[PDB]
Amino acid sequence: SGCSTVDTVKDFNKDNFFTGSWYITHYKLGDSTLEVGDKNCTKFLHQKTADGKIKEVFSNYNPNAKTYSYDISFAKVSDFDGNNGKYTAKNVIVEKDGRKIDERTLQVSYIDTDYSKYSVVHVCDPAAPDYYLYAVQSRTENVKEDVKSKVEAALGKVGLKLSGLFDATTLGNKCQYDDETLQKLLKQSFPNYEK
Ligand SMILES: NCCc1c[nH]c2ccccc12
Repeated sequence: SGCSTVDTVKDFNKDNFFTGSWYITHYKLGDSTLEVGDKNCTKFLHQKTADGKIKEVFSNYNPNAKTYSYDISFAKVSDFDGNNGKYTAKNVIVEKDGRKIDERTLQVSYIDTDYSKYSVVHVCDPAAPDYYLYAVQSRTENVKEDVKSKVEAALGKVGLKLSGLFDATTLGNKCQYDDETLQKLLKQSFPNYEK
């Protein structure tokens, strides 16, 4: 039952983490074998402002269907678990123009990160525990060769191996990212969630 609890990064430096963008390079979604509809290229853009708001905008592109989906996580600094890389966010699935399609609560747990290259995350919805995500994330489109070992270890903690995830860098050539929508939605106002 429920979302798994996983150990997370101690002394999480929010300032150094929530800036710039991330590419999702590898991931396991749920228990069943992955269908092509859930094989995507995801890039996200995020920020922490002085008011203490954290905002994270995702572009998810499915090469098989050649379609995009977008979602946004909203959180506040006081939603974090002390000094650890663990927090709850309201995540809103939205149209390109920001119109709300659906919303959910996501418990986020950062297993590890070096801030400037890679992070390893577990994301889960308490209302839909069957939807859980283990993700490898990079500051570049591919994982830097010199941190592969660090990523492998992090996945070790949670009973996983890289070759055990879907490698999104296999989509590779067909991958694309809606950078302009990312930038636009990040700056756009959402008074219903930014409160
Ligand atoms: N965009 C919804 C799932 C997701 C992927 N990576 C994340 C990092 C933090 C929060 C959610 C996520």
